[PDB]
Amino acid sequence: LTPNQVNDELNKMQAFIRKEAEEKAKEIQLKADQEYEIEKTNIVRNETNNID
Amino acid sequence: DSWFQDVTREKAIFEILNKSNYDTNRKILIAEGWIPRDELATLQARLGEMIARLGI
Amino acid sequence: SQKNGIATLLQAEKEAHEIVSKARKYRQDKLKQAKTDAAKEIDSYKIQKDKELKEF
Amino acid sequence: MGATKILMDSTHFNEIRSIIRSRSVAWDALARSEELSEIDASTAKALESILVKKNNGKTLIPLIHLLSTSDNEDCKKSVQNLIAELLSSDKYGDDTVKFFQEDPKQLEQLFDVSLKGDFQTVLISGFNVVSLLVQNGLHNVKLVEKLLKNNNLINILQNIEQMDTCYVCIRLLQELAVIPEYRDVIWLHEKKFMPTLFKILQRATDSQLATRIVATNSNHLGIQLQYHSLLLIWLLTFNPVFANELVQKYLSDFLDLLKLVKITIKEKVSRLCISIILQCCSTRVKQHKKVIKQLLLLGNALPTVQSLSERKYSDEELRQDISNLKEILENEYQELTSFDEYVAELDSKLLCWSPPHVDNGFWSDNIDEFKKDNYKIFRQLIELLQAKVRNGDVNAKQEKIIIQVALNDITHVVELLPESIDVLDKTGGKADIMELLNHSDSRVKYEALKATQAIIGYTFK
Amino acid sequence: MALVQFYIPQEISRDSAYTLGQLGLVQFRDLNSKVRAFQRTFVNEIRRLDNVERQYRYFYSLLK
Repeated sequence: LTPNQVNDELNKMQAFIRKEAEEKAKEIQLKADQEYEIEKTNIVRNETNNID
Repeated sequence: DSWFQDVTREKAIFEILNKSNYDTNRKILIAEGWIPRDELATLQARLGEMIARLGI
Repeated sequence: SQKNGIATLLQAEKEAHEIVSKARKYRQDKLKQAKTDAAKEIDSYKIQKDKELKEF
Repeated sequence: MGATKILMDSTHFNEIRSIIRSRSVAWDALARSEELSEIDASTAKALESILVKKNNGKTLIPLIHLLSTSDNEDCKKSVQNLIAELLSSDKYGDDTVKFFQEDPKQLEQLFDVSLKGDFQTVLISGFNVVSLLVQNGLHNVKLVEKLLKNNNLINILQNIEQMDTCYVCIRLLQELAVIPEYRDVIWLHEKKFMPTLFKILQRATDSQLATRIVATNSNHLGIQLQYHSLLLIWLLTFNPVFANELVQKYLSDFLDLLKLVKITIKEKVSRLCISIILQCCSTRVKQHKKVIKQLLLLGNALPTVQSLSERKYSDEELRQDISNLKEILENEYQELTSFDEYVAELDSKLLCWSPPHVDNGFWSDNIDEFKKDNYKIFRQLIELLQAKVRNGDVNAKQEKIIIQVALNDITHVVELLPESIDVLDKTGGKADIMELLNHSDSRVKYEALKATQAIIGYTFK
Repeated sequence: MALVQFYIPQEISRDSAYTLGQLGLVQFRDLNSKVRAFQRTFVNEIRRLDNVERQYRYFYSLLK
């Protein structure tokens, strides 16, 4: 409505967008971690059975 | 009756918001705003001339 | 600043998309990484087995 | 350098950072009065000017000295804030981060001043030690593991009233958990912090989302508290054994995550809740069967997921997690042999509704299995039901769960088979049905009425 | 406090802002809705629409 109320709504929302994505990216890469270890543990285990 | 009224109201939100392409090529502005709940009352009194003031 | 502010908000959305997309490229890579460092993990374990063998 | 970028995005960290940097502290006057020697106050004075813009790591040494020696709350807090602000900034206090990172000594020193003085003073102290640990050039399990056992910091985290303080501390721990080694020490201390975290999720559930008051709602403050708590859980769950254990101890508290998934429309909350439950239900957790069983039987996880599946929210990964979880839950219980599940329940006299006992197909395949002397097993269930009513009385809670389920089970076989009517007559089960009708508890009476009608349809044609 | 959602075309955007205004709406910002990906055109809302059609049928059957 008033310019002060619209500028208050602009900072708040483009913040919400930026923050939610940073956390979103952060969850995606955290999972990337999880899959790295699980996948390595598996792949390694097989080849080491053959080696043994 | 209460769930029926509730469910009608859910259909309307989705439509307002644009849930299909058709609602889009018929009204292109969807705006956002915050209404205190102690005042929720007065907004619904005038449904809006060609405006939908059905809210949450 | 209403008609400056939307244009900024549109840009924010496009930005939120590109940061999430870098992570997803990262994730695929992270999976590829796991196979490479496990390829290296076998031939370093292989030389470990020849170690206690040659000791024997 | 510019360290890690942690604790610079949060509002909760920023509100605490305001309280300190507003209030001013004239070090030189304190030094003249003897609480520190002069070199220290000048060093803090100069350091504050470098933060704003002006030309070091060599300012670091006195600050280390000053902190350990001083016991005056005001000076160490004001200094800690200025070290803290410098570490993460890439504008200023780049050189700062180098001296800490190269030499293990200033980390160990920096730890000594933690747990002394005002509740704030200690929080900043913890941030800065953690800040360095999470980087790739200093790592020690010992600081985290001791601070966890230690009282003054752990007290702050237990208080939930002060969202800002609590938030910062939970994040401090969850970041150390992104690194594998810290997970092992953290899991020793799980008992203390983990009820506090489930409480935050519970509080979250009872309040509203249709206001933006000071308390937890779906505001900025709230969105960060929920996320971190959940995330902390999720991290420690990456180790398969911890996850099996976590469900079996914490079972009651655990079931609540499904709720948060509904009530919230926020993919940060929803996603994380879905993932943690997924990971425990994964094959890789040993006794994955057990946890699925507890969740399905008692907590009724399966029906909850089927609702969740319908309401997809925009986020690819969320949709993926929900679908995977729907498959695992559903598949594991049903795929057991039908005769086996029924008899296992029959034997314990600990019958419960389950997805195949409200399903007609289960009963059709199993009619034949009962016949051994005119449906001996079927007669076993009839004996069992009769007994529960008469012995151990009727209208007390234990006996009331077995009855409703048993009457449901009988109804299905009778509708399917006309020859089972004889069995009810011989046994005396026929009488027992009539008795349940009068009895209190709506669910027992429904099932009882359905049993009467099943016999009745067949007597008169 | 509570989210309110309004739609119009851009033509009566001003006419709307004033009337809303006189009733006590605050922080009125015109948007689209792409800046709230879940509450935009996607498969998700369309599934919700089906869920309401099922609701409608269930109420009628029970009233009968």
